[PDB]
Amino acid sequence: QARSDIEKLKEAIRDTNKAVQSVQSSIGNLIVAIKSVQDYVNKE
Amino acid sequence: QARSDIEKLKEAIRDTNKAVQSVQSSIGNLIVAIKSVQDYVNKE
Amino acid sequence: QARSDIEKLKEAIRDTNKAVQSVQSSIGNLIVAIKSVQDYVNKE
Amino acid sequence: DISIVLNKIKSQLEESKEWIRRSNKILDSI
Amino acid sequence: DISIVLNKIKSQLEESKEWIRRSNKILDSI
Amino acid sequence: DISIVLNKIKSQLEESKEWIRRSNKILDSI
Repeated sequence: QARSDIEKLKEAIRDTNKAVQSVQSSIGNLIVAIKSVQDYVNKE
Repeated sequence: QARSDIEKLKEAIRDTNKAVQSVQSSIGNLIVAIKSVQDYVNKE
Repeated sequence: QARSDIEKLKEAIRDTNKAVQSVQSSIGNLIVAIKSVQDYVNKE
Repeated sequence: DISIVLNKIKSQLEESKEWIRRSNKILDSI
Repeated sequence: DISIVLNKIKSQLEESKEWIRRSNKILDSI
Repeated sequence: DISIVLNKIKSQLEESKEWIRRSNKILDSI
């Protein structure tokens, strides 16, 4: 059904968006990790 | 409308793709950041 | 055609998902890179 | 030097989050 | 300190991979 | 050691950009 498939496509994109959001959170923490090493190198 | 929803799905995927492209640019700069710390550790 | 467009949307999301999977693999290796620098700083 | 690079990443991350917000709002209207 | 941060990234990466698996399974059913 | 890891990331990033290019081209044809 075109209506069922349209809803399936919507939910698939929703899940892809959630995957991107998780990647975004990971990148925010990678920044923290890089800063930490650089700050550990400067403070000791 | 199935035609309106098809266009909505298209634009939603377009925006998801732009989000991924921004993440890709971020990853390129994370490489630069990691190299910098490693190069700062080697040069001083 | 609504059927042709539904299939096009499906394949577009499939390709976006493959792009996210490549980004996920990159993030896994960025972790390795950060650990390496931190482990190189601790071991020498 | 590295501070500028990290600020770019933050800005690019902010843009990415906004594009997802727009995608989700579009999905809500379907 | 940094070890905890890297573990968070691993967990968030695992969640992301699972969301893509679900998206692809949905696509397979179309 | 680290140089090889960073080269892998570059290659995986290139692949990701190509998959988005293909997705966008498909969208253009709708």
